[PDB]
Amino acid sequence: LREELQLLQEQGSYVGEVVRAMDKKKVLVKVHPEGKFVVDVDKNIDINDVTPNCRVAL
Amino acid sequence: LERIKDYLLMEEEFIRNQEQKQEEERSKVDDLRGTPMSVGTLEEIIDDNHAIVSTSVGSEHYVSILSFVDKDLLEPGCSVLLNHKVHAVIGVLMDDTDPLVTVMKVEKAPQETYADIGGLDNQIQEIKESVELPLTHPEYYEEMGIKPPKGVILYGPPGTGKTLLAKAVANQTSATFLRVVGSELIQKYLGDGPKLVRELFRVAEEHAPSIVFIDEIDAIGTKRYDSNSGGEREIQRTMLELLNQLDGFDSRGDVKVIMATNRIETLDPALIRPGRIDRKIEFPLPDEKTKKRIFQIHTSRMTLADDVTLDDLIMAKDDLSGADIKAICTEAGLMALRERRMKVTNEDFKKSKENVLYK
Amino acid sequence: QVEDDIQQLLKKINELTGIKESDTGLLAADKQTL
Amino acid sequence: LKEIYENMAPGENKRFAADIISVLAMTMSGERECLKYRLVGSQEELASWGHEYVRHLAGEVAKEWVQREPLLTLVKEIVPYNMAHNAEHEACDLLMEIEQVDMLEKDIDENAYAKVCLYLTSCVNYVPEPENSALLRCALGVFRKFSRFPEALRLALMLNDMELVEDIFTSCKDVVVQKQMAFMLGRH
Ligand SMILES: Nc1ncnc2c1ncn2[C@@H]1O[C@H](COP(=O)(O)OP(=O)(O)O)[C@@H](O)[C@H]1O
Repeated sequence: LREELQLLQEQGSYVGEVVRAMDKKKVLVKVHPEGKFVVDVDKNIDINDVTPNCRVAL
Repeated sequence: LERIKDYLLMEEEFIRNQEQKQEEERSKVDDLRGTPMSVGTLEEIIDDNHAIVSTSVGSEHYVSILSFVDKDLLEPGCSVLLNHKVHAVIGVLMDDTDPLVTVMKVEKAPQETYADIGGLDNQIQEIKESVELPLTHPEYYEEMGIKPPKGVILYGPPGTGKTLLAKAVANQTSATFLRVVGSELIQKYLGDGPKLVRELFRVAEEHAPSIVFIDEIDAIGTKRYDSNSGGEREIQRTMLELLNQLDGFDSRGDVKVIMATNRIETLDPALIRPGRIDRKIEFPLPDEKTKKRIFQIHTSRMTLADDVTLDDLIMAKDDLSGADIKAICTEAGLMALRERRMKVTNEDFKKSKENVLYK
Repeated sequence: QVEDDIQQLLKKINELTGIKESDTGLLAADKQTL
Repeated sequence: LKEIYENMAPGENKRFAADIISVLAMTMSGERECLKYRLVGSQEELASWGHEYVRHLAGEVAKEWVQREPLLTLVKEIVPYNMAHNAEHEACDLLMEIEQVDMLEKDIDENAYAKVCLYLTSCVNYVPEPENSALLRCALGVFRKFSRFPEALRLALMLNDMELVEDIFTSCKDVVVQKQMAFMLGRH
């Protein structure tokens, strides 16, 4: 388990502020310092289970 | 018989409609973009399917659209789909549900009805005919080379029924109902009386034919709110704004206009003049008959003691409007609910009359 | 309705038609330029 | 009274008996003899209001309905049931099937106008197994508002044809009304 600790190195995670979801499949979002991005979701979540005003690991 | 042939025809049309290489091409169109892309705002534009954009972080790149969707679909100063590479325009966007259209855009029914306003008529036919009419049956004006009654004005004391009318129409109307108050037309930020007016009018023009309604247009003058600036050399413009927007250049189109003021002595003539506001309607304060319809209407939808006589109340107050009468109707309700009594009595209305009117 | 009848079927022809060569031919204005 | 009923191919005369005895069979509470008169009602209740009889017994055959006068005449209550309405479209299509060169001459020689005969037309020549004209000479006759100008020109257009060239000729009598008809006949 402590061997995959290199994982921490993989990269980082971007919290984000969802502006709202739409059609075509891709959540519309404004991260934080930067601004709005419309971007795909994780496969493990719906588009529908995604509401407006909520944090999510990008 | 041909109806069947007609129906299946309609059906076959549905199939071909639904019936709408390409997959790759579509994926090519997906592949072309980037996952994920980047929001960014329009600035200038050029026939080179590229202009300079605008960003919060404010990189402004020159970039093409990924072209099937269009540049002319959009205007300068508008957020567009950009890659993260060059911020390449990847396509248009949809000006998300702003917070203007919402507020100003009464969707659900307005309640009431054109057979709820006891004691009116000529006032009614005047408004309806001038506005509601040309909206429903607009086929006459198309022959008499006339148009519709531009704007309309409602005035009179406090409780004549001006808001009812705005409420009645909306009840059986069919056009976007923009309910903007002038009092709100007075914010605490310089040069903001002309944004609100533009946004309300701009929002009205977009939703296509609609009813812009301004209740208490007087409040735009007969009032000087602390938190403001300029004091009154600002409100004036805001008037000027209203006067200009509610009026000339461009070509307003189907924005009908409804103003609800109590005192018409404090309106700039520029707003009253015709063109801007033609039909000028008054709301008299009942009398002895209208009130009967008003009283009967307000006490007819409840367990009103069939003993008492709405008359006593009608001949009671001196010049009570269509409100005071309603308050008495309601007063009994609380009286009724007070001493726990399904049906009200005499005093209940009495206490009401003396509880509301007098006090 | 007869005229109206002719109207419907006529329109259905293209509808029927359009689907045909649609099947047959199955980006570059831009995807090239892109 | 079943005897005078034995010959059932009448265009009309079989009607009243097939209404009376059938209503005599309808108030009698029966679904047998009643239908036999419904095929053979070439009028049952046309002017008079129809009971449960017409609605049920017409259509029962109506969907069953080269040709059987039983079927043919059953709907000669129906197409008139649609003509008493003067509006519009249903048993005409029933008639388009019928390939009877009597009825199409025989049905509406009178009555309807405007839009109404305009859509009778496309049914007249085109739709039946054969091609027909008669109404467009026949009901055509009276053509009050210009016999025929009003409706026939609505007919003279459409069917990008020319058969309606006389139709305008016949009514259009003014040189200059005909000059327009002339071009109208010319435009075909
Ligand atoms: N004659 C009447 N018929 C129906 N409702 C009335 C009548 N008189 C008063 N009301 C009620 O009282 C309220 C008075 O509002 P309004 O007429 O707009 O007065 P103001 O213009 O002073 O605001 C309305 O909402 C209406 O429902």
